Parts: sequence; C-alpha cells; structure tokens
Amino acid sequence: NLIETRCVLNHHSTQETAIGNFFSRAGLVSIITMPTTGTQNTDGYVNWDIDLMGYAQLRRKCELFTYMRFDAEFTFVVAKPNGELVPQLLQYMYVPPGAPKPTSRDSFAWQTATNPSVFVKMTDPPAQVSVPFMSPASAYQWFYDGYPTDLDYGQCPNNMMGTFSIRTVGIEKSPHSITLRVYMRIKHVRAWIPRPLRNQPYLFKTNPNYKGNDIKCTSTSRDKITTL
Amino acid sequence: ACGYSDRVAQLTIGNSTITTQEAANIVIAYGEWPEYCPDTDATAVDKPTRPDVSVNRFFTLDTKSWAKDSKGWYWKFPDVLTEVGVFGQNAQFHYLYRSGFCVHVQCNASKFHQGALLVAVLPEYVLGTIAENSHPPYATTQPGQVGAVLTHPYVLDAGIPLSQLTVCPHQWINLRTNNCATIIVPYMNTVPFDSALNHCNFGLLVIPVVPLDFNTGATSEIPITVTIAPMCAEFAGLR
Amino acid sequence: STILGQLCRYYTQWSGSLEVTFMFAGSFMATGKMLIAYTPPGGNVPADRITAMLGTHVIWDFGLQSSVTLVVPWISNTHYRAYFDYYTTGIITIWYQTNYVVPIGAPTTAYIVALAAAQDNFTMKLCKDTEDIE
Repeated sequence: NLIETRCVLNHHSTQETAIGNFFSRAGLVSIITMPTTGTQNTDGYVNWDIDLMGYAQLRRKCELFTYMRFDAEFTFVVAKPNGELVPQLLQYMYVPPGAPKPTSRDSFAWQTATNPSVFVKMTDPPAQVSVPFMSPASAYQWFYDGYPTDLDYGQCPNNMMGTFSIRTVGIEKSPHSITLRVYMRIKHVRAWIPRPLRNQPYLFKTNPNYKGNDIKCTSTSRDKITTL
Repeated sequence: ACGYSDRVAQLTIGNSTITTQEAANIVIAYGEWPEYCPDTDATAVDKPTRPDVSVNRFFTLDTKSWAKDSKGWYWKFPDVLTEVGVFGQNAQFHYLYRSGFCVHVQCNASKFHQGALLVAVLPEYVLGTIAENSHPPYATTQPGQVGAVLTHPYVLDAGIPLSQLTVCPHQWINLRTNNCATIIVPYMNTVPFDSALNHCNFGLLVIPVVPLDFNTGATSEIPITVTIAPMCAEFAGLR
Repeated sequence: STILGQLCRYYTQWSGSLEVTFMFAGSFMATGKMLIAYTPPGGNVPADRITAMLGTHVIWDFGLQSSVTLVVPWISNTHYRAYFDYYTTGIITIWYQTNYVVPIGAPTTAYIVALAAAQDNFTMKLCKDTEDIE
C-alpha cells in the first residue's frame, strides 16, 4: 500500500549508510551436519572451504563492488540436531591456503602445528576466531575478466581464504550427531569501484551466467504509461 | 562532451593527427589521472620500460556501423591493442604491463538523424552465457580490435541492469546535441602490474539506448569511430 | 599538372619538403571521416585501413574541416641516364575511415580537390631544357 500520513521531517544519520554498517552483523554462512551414520559420515570429519558466495543474500551485497578488503570473525554454534548439548570435545582446524587438507578422520593434517586448531567442548560457549586478509593481492575481487593461466574463466584463486576442518576428538567415533552453524562477521571493510546490482537470478557460485530464455525485467509492469 | 558550437581542433601525438572539436567536457574515470606506477620491490630491481616511442599515440580502430537494429558493442582492454602495432609486440614480450587510456568515441550523423548512445567503462567486465554450466568462449571474452556485439543488452550479457550502468564512468552521445564522448581511464587492479594477455582490466561499452531513426532516403548506417590513446604505459619484463 | 612538377623538369636535381592540401566540395550537410596516410620511401604501401593507421596518418573529418593539409617531410631526386630517377619518395593513400553520411535532399556523391606546393626548404640545381614541348 501507500498510506500518505506520518511524514518524517528530519534527516536520519548517514552512519547507517556507511560501507561498514552495511556489511556488519554476523550472518549464517554455512550449516555442517555430521550424523553418526547416514550418507557422508562413516568418516567422522568435515572440510568446509570458507565460501562467501554461499548465500545469495550476502553475495548480491558484495557484487555491488568490484574489489573488497576485510577481516572475518567466525563463531561456531554447535549442538545435537535437536538442540541438546552433550559433553563432547570438538576440534576446529583452520587449513590456510596452500596447505594440505585432512583426507581421513585421522590424517597427519590434524597434527600439523602450522594449521592452527581450536579445541572446545560442545558445552562451552561458542568458539570465536578472527581470520585476516589472506589474499596475496591488495584486495579480494569478485570479478576477474581474465584467466589465471575456457573452463577456468573469471576464476581468481587469490580470493582463496582457507578451509575449516571440523571433527570430534578421540580415537573412536562420536556417539552423537552434530549440527554446526557457522556465523561470519565482516570487520574493517573497504570497497572499490561500484557496479550495477544483480537483477537476474543466480545460476552458479563461480560465474554471472543467467537464464537467457527467462530474462526478468528490473521493474514490475503496468497497463498504460499514464495509469498509476 | 563534444557537440555543435565547438571550435574544431587538430590534435597530434607522434605520427598521428585526428581532427576533433575541442570540448573540455571530458570524463575522468573515478576522479583520477593516469600515472606512472608507484615503487614496488619487483621493478626496483628491474625498472619498468616506458616506451614513449610509437606507443603513446592515437590508435584509431576500425569504424563500426550503427543501424536501426544494432544491439550494442564492447571491446576489452588491453586486449583491443594486443594484436596491434608496437603496443602489441611491446605487450607480448613483456611479462608485466600497466597503463591508462584516453578513450574517444565519435559519431558522424546529419541533423535529420536521431539517436542516443551510452558510452561506459566497466572494470573487470566478466561475461555470462544463456545456460547448464558453460563459461563463455575465448572469442567473445577477448574480441580484439573488431570488438563484439552484445546479445542481451538489457542485462549487458552479465545479468546486470543496463538501466544502472551509469554508476560507472560514462558519457552520453545524443545525436541531437553532441556527437562524441571522451573518457580518461586510470589503471585499476588489485596489484601494480598484471599480465597484458591474461587479464582484461576493463571493458568499453557503447550501447544505443534510444535507437537510430531517420526517414528512408538518409544514410541508413551511422559510423561510430573509436580512437584510443595509451597514457603512462609501462612494461616490466623482469630481466 | 602542378606548376611545381613543370618547373622540376627544367632542372636535374631537387630536394625538400612538400605540402599537399585536400579540399572537400560536397554539400554542407555531409559528414564523415577520411584517413590520409603517407608511406615513407622504400616502404610497403598499406594493405588495409588498419595498417595505414599505424603509419604516419591524418584522420580528416570533413564534417568539421573543409580542408586539411599533409606534409611530405622529405623527397630527393638525382636524375640520370642509362633514363632513371634516383627518386626517394613516399606514397599518399586516401582511405574511407567512415562511409559518406548525408541526409535526405543532399547529393550522394561529392568531390575532393588536391593542391600541392613545395615548402621553403625546397631547392633545385643544374638546369636542363625540358622535354615537355616539341
């Protein structure tokens, strides 16, 4: 509707429209599930590569800019699938870029001193850690009009932020199923070169391809250009 | 930029001379002038070649013809001059490249013609396809001197509204008034020097927003002429 | 046809710069761009518009200037017998950068007039009666 009453005659604060405030707040970036036994868990571990283009909500927000630079704060909210908590010791390991990821529930990777790991009990309050600006370049870039060497187009590996490897501690498998929610917050944001806002549904994580038969209009329609 | 009631001028840079009206109605991309790369450890042990020879001059590309049904065109940089002149062989023997550009799009039409072109520069112009998964071919990602034609101009072949392309360095060419646009583009990247053959720092788009029209009897195709001039071009081979 | 070329026959050697002027006569309503290119002596005549553009050239928009002048930097001659000319000289090539644009009501064919002359540094030596008469 359009109720034309209650007119805001004061200017609001510009702080609210600042790049920082626009990209603040911890949002859910991933939901890992490690059941006792089902499809992908006779393993006992999980490897989640840090990915932002996961949720279209946040992705659209980022693709408003060409380059971005920032730190990331990760919070690990875990519990059993029904919300119950048990005295289970877990380990979250950060495998930097260029480092080898665990390939089994007990690879050497889990003992490698250089892969920082945080140990916490599912009873303890959520673990929290900050990851810096990993790129070897001055900024992450959501668009690369070149090739890093076709099927490898637009792909820039200098945005690779790392991997998080989750697993229960202990030599034997855990009796409990675990559902872990990963929250991320962008700190100290800086953005460059603003670009048009995505107006077509997303088709893939790694590229702007859009459905070309069903091209949606940026705006809704009306009958005549005079009817309002 | 340039229109009627502007004193005609003859600019020369090297062995090139273009006659174009002096209209200080120029667009300077993102507010910055093209400059020579600040110091970096890499070219601090191997200075960057700055061929002011036949590299800093006016490269006038082949003229494109605008008809009543044209969808628009686009060229990628530095790709466009990769296959041309000393900027080409200079951009192939050298590992690292860096440069800026004075871009000049120009029209030639009669006062009985009508139309409006939008000229814009879009950094990191990545393209998409109609789709299944299939990253666009090398022939449409790097079109060369000829340039390429947009297939879905409304979403710029990348799923983004043309209606919003103006948040990028642009300049309109309304046949009614001015017949030419000028844009100064500075180097933009996440690192001082990139490969001139792998990465295309940006794209030049010329899309007709208000279609060409005229009465039958007038020249049916209006010529769009693009002239490029590298500014503060640097090359670093690392030897 | 030029007064210069006629007087050159009255001498054996000569050298200097030359300037060629092009004048466009078509309707005031016509516009378009022509590309003028000078290919230096001992150079391959341009094959296409694009190569000509890479050499010494001038983009002439007759919608803006009704006339444009090109300068041949340097020519030389040392006339001998065996009849052969030790003529060091370039090639002027006129290309269509854009097509000829015109509205309704205007001629679709116009003409260009070419005028030429020697510059100040031009000089000649060693007289010799011409072969232009009989």
